[PDB]
Amino acid sequence: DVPSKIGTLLDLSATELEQVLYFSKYIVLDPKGAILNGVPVEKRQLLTDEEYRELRYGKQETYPLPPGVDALVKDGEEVVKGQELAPGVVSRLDGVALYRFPRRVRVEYVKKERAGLRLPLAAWVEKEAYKPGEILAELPEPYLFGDKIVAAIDPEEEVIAEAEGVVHLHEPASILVVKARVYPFEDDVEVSTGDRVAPGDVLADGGKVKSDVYGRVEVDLVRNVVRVVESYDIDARMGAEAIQQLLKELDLEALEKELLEEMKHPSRARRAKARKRLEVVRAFLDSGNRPEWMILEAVPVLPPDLRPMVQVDGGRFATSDLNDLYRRLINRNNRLKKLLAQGAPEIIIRNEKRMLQEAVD
Amino acid sequence: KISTSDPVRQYLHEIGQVPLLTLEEEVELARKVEEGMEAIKKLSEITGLDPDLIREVVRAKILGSARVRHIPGLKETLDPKTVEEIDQKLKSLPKEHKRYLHIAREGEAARQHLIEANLRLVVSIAKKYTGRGLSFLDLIQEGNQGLIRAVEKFEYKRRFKFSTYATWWIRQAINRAIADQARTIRIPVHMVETINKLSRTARQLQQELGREPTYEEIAEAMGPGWDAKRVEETLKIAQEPVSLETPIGDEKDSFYGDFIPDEHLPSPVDAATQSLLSEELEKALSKLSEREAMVLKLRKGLIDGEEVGAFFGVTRERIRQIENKALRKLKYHESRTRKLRDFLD
Ligand SMILES: [Mg+2]
Ligand SMILES: [Mg+2]
Ligand SMILES: [Mg+2]
Ligand SMILES: [Mg+2]
Ligand SMILES: [Mg+2]
Ligand SMILES: [Mg+2]
Ligand SMILES: [Mg+2]
Ligand SMILES: [Mg+2]
Ligand SMILES: [Mg+2]
Ligand SMILES: [Mg+2]
Ligand SMILES: [Mg+2]
Ligand SMILES: [Mg+2]
Ligand SMILES: [Mg+2]
Ligand SMILES: [Mg+2]
Ligand SMILES: [Mg+2]
Ligand SMILES: [Mg+2]
Ligand SMILES: [Mg+2]
Ligand SMILES: [Mg+2]
Ligand SMILES: [Mg+2]
Ligand SMILES: [Mg+2]
Ligand SMILES: [Mg+2]
Ligand SMILES: [Mg+2]
Ligand SMILES: [Mg+2]
Ligand SMILES: [Mg+2]
Ligand SMILES: [Mg+2]
Ligand SMILES: [Mg+2]
Ligand SMILES: [Mg+2]
Ligand SMILES: [Mg+2]
Ligand SMILES: [Mg+2]
Ligand SMILES: [Mg+2]
Ligand SMILES: [Mg+2]
Ligand SMILES: [Mg+2]
Ligand SMILES: [Mg+2]
Ligand SMILES: [Mg+2]
Ligand SMILES: [Mg+2]
Ligand SMILES: [Mg+2]
Ligand SMILES: [Mg+2]
Ligand SMILES: [Mg+2]
Ligand SMILES: [Mg+2]
Ligand SMILES: [Mg+2]
Ligand SMILES: [Mg+2]
Ligand SMILES: [Mg+2]
Ligand SMILES: [Mg+2]
Ligand SMILES: [Mg+2]
Ligand SMILES: [Mg+2]
Ligand SMILES: [Mg+2]
Ligand SMILES: [Mg+2]
Ligand SMILES: [Mg+2]
Repeated sequence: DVPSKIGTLLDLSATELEQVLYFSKYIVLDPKGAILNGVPVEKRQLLTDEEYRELRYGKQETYPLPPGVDALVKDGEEVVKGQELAPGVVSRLDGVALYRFPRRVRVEYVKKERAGLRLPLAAWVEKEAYKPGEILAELPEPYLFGDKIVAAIDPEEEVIAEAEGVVHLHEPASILVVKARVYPFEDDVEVSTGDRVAPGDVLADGGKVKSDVYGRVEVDLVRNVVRVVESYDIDARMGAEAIQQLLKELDLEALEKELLEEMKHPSRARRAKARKRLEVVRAFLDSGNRPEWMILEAVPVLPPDLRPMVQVDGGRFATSDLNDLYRRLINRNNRLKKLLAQGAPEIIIRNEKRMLQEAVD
Repeated sequence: KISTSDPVRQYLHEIGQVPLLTLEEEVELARKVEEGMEAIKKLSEITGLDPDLIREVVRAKILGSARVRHIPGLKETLDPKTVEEIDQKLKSLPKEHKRYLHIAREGEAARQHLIEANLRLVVSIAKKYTGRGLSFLDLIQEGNQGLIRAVEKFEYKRRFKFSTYATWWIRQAINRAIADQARTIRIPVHMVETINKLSRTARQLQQELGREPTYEEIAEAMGPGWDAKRVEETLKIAQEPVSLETPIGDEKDSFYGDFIPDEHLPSPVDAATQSLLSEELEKALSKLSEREAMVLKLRKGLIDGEEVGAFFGVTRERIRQIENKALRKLKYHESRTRKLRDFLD
């Protein structure tokens, strides 16, 4: 309605802040969300997919993966494992791989020039080290005069029974801007955060785990590398969900008194806005019913004989056009539920919540 | 702002920032998905917990907080205390089995970077089953559900990659959706193909006679057991519901619904009949005795239209006895004080 009845009361951009989070995804920080954009958490403010993406995973998802096999696979690697890469890490080989953001590095796959210091994959391939304790002798001719394989004997991401389970390819140099901890320790004041030397790992796993102000925890049992990324429980929400919340947490009385003040004292402009905002709050607050209801979580369905299914001519049936919209709503709703269960990639849930939203219109 | 474009920009944007590498990234995530399964089963093994419980606890720890579990499925799992207890045993699993907990999680997450990357696959496919009677967004979405279906079964051991795989697992999901939701009145997949066949046959027959086929053609050309009663029936089921609301006559405010009469409602002549019929029948029923009149009055009037089973202890011959002798005296005086004859129907 011109005056947004939910915008006038919830001081949100009366007509556009709503449109923004209602139908698509422009998240409104509902409760606390401690970490910065540059300034404090936006109590009642709205951010984008992109900056929000930059809030949860950490500031930088850079996936620079190299060409061919030798040049960049070498510059990247010598400076990749644990070597805290600074910003503008100028990797040296094609063009100039440019790692322009923050804290530690994880490179992804190797090919076959020289094999040193890498994880358990190749170990079983060249039996010597996984079979017995040969790896040392594996360095080949100067040992007569942790990993360190032969001078250059293996090629791809394979399993060597017969070379049968394989995969010949690329090598990502994905900089993960996060802080990597190898030997955390146990201090019991709050419950034990993060990790113990090597034995106990109390951190939740490579998914969601909140330790100190930094809040994500990935785990790499290769070295005891408890990858701790940094954002917190930022209650980011979009759609009716975020407005049902916001509408419950409001004591109209407070807004009635505040507006009383805003109304008579400051100059016209903002006080003028408050008097038009005091109307709805007072009505809600007078003999009128209470305002959490503007939200619909349970859709009434008009009578059956009122939306007939009639036999017209031969086989022609005829029904009240409402039944097509009702199927709309019902199907979407159910597909929604099924898509939440089956597992939920984010875009697809939104895309549907969107469709469902419109249907309810 | 008009929907299709936003979604398209949305998942095309994320694909843009992350397609999956032909091999490396489809293989990587696949392998993690599987070890997740292998991990969750072994987890049930050691915990006595149902693989369903292990699956929802790891999903809550990876996909979302109390928020997710409480609103979607209503509260059977306690929001905080319950799943937390489950994660606790997961921790207590020593070096050996903790491994699986840490794997299950990463596997679940892996499952997601694979589903994101292949949303363009869906849309491109879904872009062709467009004019069936489903919304593009509805279509892509069911197809999306199919791709997730594919993720469950992909065996990376068998070398073929996810592309050709999602293609089938999606095309199935979409063809079902189109058959299950595209109509206002649910028809089986057999009656759908049947209709398509009938339609296609009518097409071939519209190829040469210059006679939109008498349904004689249709039966022949379709095959074995097709006859006229059939095709007439089929095309009658084909036609879609016309609108109870449609322009009428010399198109103006006349809406189609005022034209259609009503049939359960007693139009005043019927309420009047019921009154007289009830009072007159009720007067007669009183001038009989209860036993076999109430038996046939209730047996007929009260419940379901059983001579033997109609009367209590008393057998058939007292039934018929009274049935037919009270029934006739009731008629024969109803004949004298004629109240009932004018047929009230
Ligand atoms: Mg916070
Ligand atoms: Mg993460
Ligand atoms: Mg070479
Ligand atoms: Mg390292
Ligand atoms: Mg060049
Ligand atoms: Mg750059
Ligand atoms: Mg940093
Ligand atoms: Mg190698
Ligand atoms: Mg190793
Ligand atoms: Mg390897
Ligand atoms: Mg060797
Ligand atoms: Mg020697
Ligand atoms: Mg070599
Ligand atoms: Mg090869
Ligand atoms: Mg290769
Ligand atoms: Mg510490
Ligand atoms: Mg601490
Ligand atoms: Mg321990
Ligand atoms: Mg924990
Ligand atoms: Mg550890
Ligand atoms: Mg006052
Ligand atoms: Mg007041
Ligand atoms: Mg009907
Ligand atoms: Mg109507
Ligand atoms: Mg695996
Ligand atoms: Mg055992
Ligand atoms: Mg047991
Ligand atoms: Mg949710
Ligand atoms: Mg609750
Ligand atoms: Mg609810
Ligand atoms: Mg308690
Ligand atoms: Mg399936
Ligand atoms: Mg193979
Ligand atoms: Mg493809
Ligand atoms: Mg069939
Ligand atoms: Mg005929
Ligand atoms: Mg047949
Ligand atoms: Mg017809
Ligand atoms: Mg009308
Ligand atoms: Mg009627
Ligand atoms: Mg009728
Ligand atoms: Mg009677
Ligand atoms: Mg009976
Ligand atoms: Mg009996
Ligand atoms: Mg008489
Ligand atoms: Mg007499
Ligand atoms: Mg007579
Ligand atoms: Mg008479």
